[PDB]
Amino acid sequence: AIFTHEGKVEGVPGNYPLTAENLFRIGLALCTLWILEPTLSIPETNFVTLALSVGFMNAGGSVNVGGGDIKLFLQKGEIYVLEFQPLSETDIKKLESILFPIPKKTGEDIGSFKC
Amino acid sequence: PAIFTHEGKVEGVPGNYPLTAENLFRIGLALCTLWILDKEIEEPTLSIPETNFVTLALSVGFMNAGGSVNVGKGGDIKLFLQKGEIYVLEFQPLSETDIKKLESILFGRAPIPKKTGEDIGSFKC
Repeated sequence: AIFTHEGKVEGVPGNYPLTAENLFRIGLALCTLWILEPTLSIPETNFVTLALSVGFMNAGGSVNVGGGDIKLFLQKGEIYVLEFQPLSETDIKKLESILFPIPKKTGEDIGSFKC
Repeated sequence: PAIFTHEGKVEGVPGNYPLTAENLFRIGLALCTLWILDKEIEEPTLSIPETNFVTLALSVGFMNAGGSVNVGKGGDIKLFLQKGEIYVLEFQPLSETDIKKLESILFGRAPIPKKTGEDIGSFKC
């Protein structure tokens, strides 16, 4: 599954649910969930946070590292454990319904990224 | 089966093929793969000029194949980007024979191997 019962998305970077494709869609849906521009704050730049960022931007949201509408907490250990704030069990259900064709923006409608 | 213009560049509207997130991911994956296999550089590096949807989508693919990226300069391969309505991507060093090799990988039905875990590259702002 994408989200644990505790409400987190975890795994080994590169393996589902942390594939570039799925992380990209998680990001698309997160921005969409907030629109239906939004801003995501990530703690660091790595494969996982960046794949999530590209999707968030593709949907018209902007991301920064240092904090906006949604903030990502990440703990890198045996596995990666991601937590979004704020995201209730309701937000998570809304998300799950979107992920399971999420529209995308193009050209200048695409969000930005700031280191 | 090609994306490079007769001028040795890739052009398009961000979000529209060949500049979709999916395709850019694949371009990044293929570029890194080309450097590891053809140039025999085990951990190639890509330098991007700035951070936006196109350069980052490209970076994710590059890292997924085992390469590392930095914003600035110094890498084995460096990206030159012209923005605007139609983005224009140029890589250096990328010869015409390199472009053919790259496209062969991009349009090939053969899967482009992906690395995982500790083997995925890093990103430096």
